[PDB]
Amino acid sequence: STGSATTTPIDSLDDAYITPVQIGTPAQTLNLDFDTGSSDLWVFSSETTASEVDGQTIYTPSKSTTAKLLSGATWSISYGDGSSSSGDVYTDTVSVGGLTVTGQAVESAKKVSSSFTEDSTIDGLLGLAFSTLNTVSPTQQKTFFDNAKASLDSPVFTADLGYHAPGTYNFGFIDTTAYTGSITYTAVSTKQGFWEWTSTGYAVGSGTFKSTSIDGIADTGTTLLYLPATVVSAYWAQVSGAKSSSSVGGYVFPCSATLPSFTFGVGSARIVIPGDYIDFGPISTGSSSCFGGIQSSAGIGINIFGDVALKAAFVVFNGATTPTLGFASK
Repeated sequence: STGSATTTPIDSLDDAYITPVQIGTPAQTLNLDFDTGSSDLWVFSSETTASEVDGQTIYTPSKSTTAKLLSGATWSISYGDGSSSSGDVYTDTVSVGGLTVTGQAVESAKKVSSSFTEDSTIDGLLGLAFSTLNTVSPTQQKTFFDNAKASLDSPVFTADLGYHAPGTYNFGFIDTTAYTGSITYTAVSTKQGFWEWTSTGYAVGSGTFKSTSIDGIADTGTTLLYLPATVVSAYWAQVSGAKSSSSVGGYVFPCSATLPSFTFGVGSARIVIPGDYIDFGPISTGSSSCFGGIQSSAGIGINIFGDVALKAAFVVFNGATTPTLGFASK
């Protein structure tokens, strides 16, 4: 089997991407944030504290003839950006782009933190990291991908995120028309539950490539590119007027600037992030100070190849017995 679904930016800055997902019988379609940095499939639901729902589409398990409450199971998750959610668990039928899993754990939110409430466009998350990170207790549950894997033509899914445009998540096959040149594969550590890999270095604009190992995770659920302070300093040094602002919470730059590109290494291959991808617009409405899309990972504790990086590539998440990551230009 295979599946193929279109993923769409939630706003004009590509702050996140939503992908339609069918849950239950008859189908209830929710727009979920596919997140290769976590492993819970959770949804706004009929059980969510009413004051914490503001425009989201909810899953109502009582209206699904295939929904079954998973007795005694609960979940609770906290994300790197400080957001959180919790609730109970059903199993139900879940389909993505034509690909169907029966008995998928669907984590129904009773509580969500303010940032989820405030984002009416995201109805929940669909985790695609490794199932070892799944928070369901007392019996940990598997991800959609994990459940689908054995049925797939090939045990892979791919992320093809667009810049200010729709893109695609494919399951079970590699669309050879979706990228240019070849796919370079690179080793993955699953030790922390992430799609963790080591970049071979970077360049800023037309500058020479610096060979240096940068360990980080491929994380579709993180907006920005978080890299070591040395790297980030070298990037923003090429932007006139750029500075790190503690009050704003990262590097800012004059909105009139033309940003240089940023290149990262995948083995001997190179992925080029155009400068425009690194512009996240005015820090506040009407400001001529703009927020940078490359930020320091110091005090995150891990480097994160988020959407800013991944949307410059066609990315293969290879779930073979020994997982690997593939990157191609496009």
